[PDB]
Order: sequence, then structure tokens, then C-alpha cells
Amino acid sequence: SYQDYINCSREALLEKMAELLPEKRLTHCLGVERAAMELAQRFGVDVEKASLAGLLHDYAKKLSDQEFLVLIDRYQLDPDLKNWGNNVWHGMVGIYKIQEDLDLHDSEILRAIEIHTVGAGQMTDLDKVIYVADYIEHNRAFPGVDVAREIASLSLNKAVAYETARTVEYLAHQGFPIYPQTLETYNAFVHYLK
Amino acid sequence: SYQDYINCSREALLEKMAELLPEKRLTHCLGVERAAMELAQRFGVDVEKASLAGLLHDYAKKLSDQEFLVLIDRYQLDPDLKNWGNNVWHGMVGIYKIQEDLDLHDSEILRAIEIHTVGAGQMTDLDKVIYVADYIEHNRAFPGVDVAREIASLSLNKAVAYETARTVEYLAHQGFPIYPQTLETYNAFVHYLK
Ligand SMILES: O=c1ccn([C@@H]2O[C@H](COP(=O)(O)OP(=O)(O)O)[C@@H](O)[C@H]2O)c(=O)[nH]1
Ligand SMILES: O=c1ccn([C@@H]2O[C@H](COP(=O)(O)OP(=O)(O)O)[C@@H](O)[C@H]2O)c(=O)[nH]1
Ligand SMILES: [Fe+3]
Ligand SMILES: [Fe+3]
Ligand SMILES: [Fe+3]
Ligand SMILES: [Fe+3]
Repeated sequence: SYQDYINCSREALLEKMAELLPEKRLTHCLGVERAAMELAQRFGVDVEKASLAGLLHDYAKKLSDQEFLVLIDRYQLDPDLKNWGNNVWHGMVGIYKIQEDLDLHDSEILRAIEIHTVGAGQMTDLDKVIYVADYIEHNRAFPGVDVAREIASLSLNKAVAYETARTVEYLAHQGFPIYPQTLETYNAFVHYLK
Repeated sequence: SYQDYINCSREALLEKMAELLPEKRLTHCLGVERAAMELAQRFGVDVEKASLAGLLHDYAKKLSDQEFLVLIDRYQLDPDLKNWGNNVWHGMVGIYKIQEDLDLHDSEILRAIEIHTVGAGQMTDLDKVIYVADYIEHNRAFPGVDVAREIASLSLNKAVAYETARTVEYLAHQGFPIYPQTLETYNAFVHYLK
């Protein structure tokens, strides 16, 4: 059960999250919970760890810049983090808010949440399931989601590659800064597109 | 004169380069020589250093992988370079072939050639002139070259930003690895698009 990892039931957590998140964002988390479970079954990841990490991944999406900055200092995180924003923070720093609020201590779950946005050069299968589930969950409808879905039905590694390529391409198209760890992910996985 | 920097006249160099490069690539170098001179006048860079670096930037474009690998060892370059190819090598490693063949010792010229493909987080005005001249030289006709040209008429820094964004966007679109120093350039310059 979820109480095996956190300080409340799934139902209690959902009530908590309905307070913290707009309806669309909660619906997203619910979709990721479901998609993570499906991927975990396909690729031999603990379905329960996957479901829970999937539900929790965007827990900290609505924290303010001020809160994240507090957390960086208190937890003595990489100082460079101040140069970034929500996109990087909600996973990389947001895991600390999760730990505080829910007493989550499992390192594998914490890590999968931590890098859900940016990835890493080395990712566990659980990290990959969450990274991909976020992108393919049933509520998403962005052009090309169908391709991501088909890829993910066959290969976790190629799904990570496709999503990361698309993200880098779009950030450059938009003229947004690219977190260097995103590029570590890109370069590690891009060969899977071949 | 060019003999102020290298071991032969401009005419002798052109004869040398006609041996080393296909006609299209030599025509490109000639275009970059011209474009570098124009940019240097606009942005207060030594026109002679700019012209010479512009002409020489793609000198080593046709070396074989084997030659570059020799040069990496002999000059004891970053070992990671072996993981890459021509695109990175022809500037980053190719500067050594230039030094050997032509007795080029000027550090500013050598540096502008070195990073003409990948840029750096910190670039001298000369580095920027070469980086941009390569992209806007009159023989180029890629869609959007007109925009690059207009930008470069106003701002060296914004031209670096636009070119780097386009390069990162296209590499991700194609599913090609991105040299980490390219991202250093991207993140340093991307703010200029605003
Ligand atoms: O290096 C970076 C910098 C920014 N973003 C952006 O972060 C946002 C949120 O990404 P996530 O995968 O966490 O999805 P969401 O929380 O919106 O479901 C997206 O708009 C990304 O383009 C990113 O993915 N990588
Ligand atoms: O991190 C990288 C990896 C590859 N390339 C590629 O290197 C090639 C040559 O770039 P350059 O600016 O040296 O132009 P050229 O020599 O073709 O005139 C282009 O196709 C680029 O997309 C790049 O610019 N950055
Ligand atoms: Fe997220
Ligand atoms: Fe999400
Ligand atoms: Fe080049
Ligand atoms: Fe060139």
C-alpha cells in the first residue's frame, strides 16, 4: 500500500493534493500514476513504486520561487540552482518538500521524482518509467504524442530518447535556456533513435 | 599582409587550399574571408585578423578521421575528443594542422578558428565575427539566412545567439549528439534573443 512509503493513505494523499494543485494538474498526476503502472508491468519495474512516484512527480509544481530558494539553502543544494526556475526546481528541489510533507524516504522513488523533468546520463528503469509516463499519460494530446506512445509500447530507452530530443528541439526553437543535465540525458540516449 | 602571420602569401595560400579542398568549400572560405572583413569593420575587430581567420577557418575540413586522431594524441588534447568526429574536429583539432602547415602562432586567430563550429561561453569579438561570418557568407542560401544577415547587421551577440539556437534546434531535430561546449555557448548567448 502507499502507507508503506508515506505517512498517509492514497485517499488522504489525493485530498492533500487537491488542495495543492489545480484540477488539470491533479488529473495529470492521476494519468501519470496510471501510465507508470502500465509501463512498469511492461518493463519489469515495481508497479507500486512506479504508481506512487507517478502520482507524486508534480506534487511540488505550484510552490513559489521563494519556497524553492528556501529549500536550496536549507538542504544546501548545488548553488547553481538559483539561476534556474520552476521547471528545474519542481523535481530537483521539490523532492525535499515531498519528504517534509509525506515522510517519503525511499531513495529509488525520490530519485525518479528528482530527475523526472531533466533526466540523467544514467537512469534506473524506474526513473525511465516516470520520465516517459509523464509524457504519454492519457490526458496529453500534444501533436506527436501518438508516436511517443507507440515507441513506449516497444522500448523504454527509445521513448526516453524521443522525448529528450523533442524537449531539446523545442527549448532551442523557443530560445529558452537548457539545463545542462538535460543535455547529459540527450547525449546518453540519442543513439536509441537509430 | 597575410605573411605577417603565416609562412606564405595570400596567393600561395589559395593555391595550397585549392589542393586541399573541393571547389565549393574553397568558395565558402573565400566568402567567409569577405564576410569576416565586413563584420570586423562594423564591430571594431582587426579586419586583417578577421579576414585571415575567415579564410582559414575550414582549412582542415577534408582531413581524415585518422589524421585528427593522430593530432589528438601528439598534441595530448582532451581524450574525450575521440568520441566525436569531423564537425567538432576540423576547428578544435584542425588548428594544429594549420599551425604545422602555415606556421600560424597568433593566439587570437588560432582561438577564433578553434571554436568556429561550437563557440564558447566566453567569446572574444574576433571569435564572434568568425562564428557568424561562417553562417552568413554570401554563398549560403539556407532558409532563414536572410534573418541571420539582418541580425548580424545590428548585433554580433544576437547573431551568435540566433545561429547557436538554430544549430541546437536542428541537431535535436535530426537526432545528432550535441557537443557539450555548444550548449555552454547556447546558454551564455540565448538571452540576446530577448
Ligand atoms: O532543461 C530543461 C528546461 C526546461 N524544461 C521544461 O520544463 C517543463 C516541465 O517539464 P516536466 O517534464 O516536468 O512536465 P510537467 O511538469 O509540465 O508535466 C517543460 O515545459 C519543459 O520544456 C525541460 O524539460 N528541460
Ligand atoms: O555540437 C555540434 C555538433 C555538430 N555540429 C555540426 O557541425 C557542422 C559544421 O559546422 P561549421 O559551423 O563548422 O560549418 P561548415 O564547416 O559546414 O561551414 C554542422 O553541420 C553542424 O550542425 C555543430 O555545429 N555543433
Ligand atoms: Fe514535472
Ligand atoms: Fe508532469
Ligand atoms: Fe567549419
Ligand atoms: Fe565554414
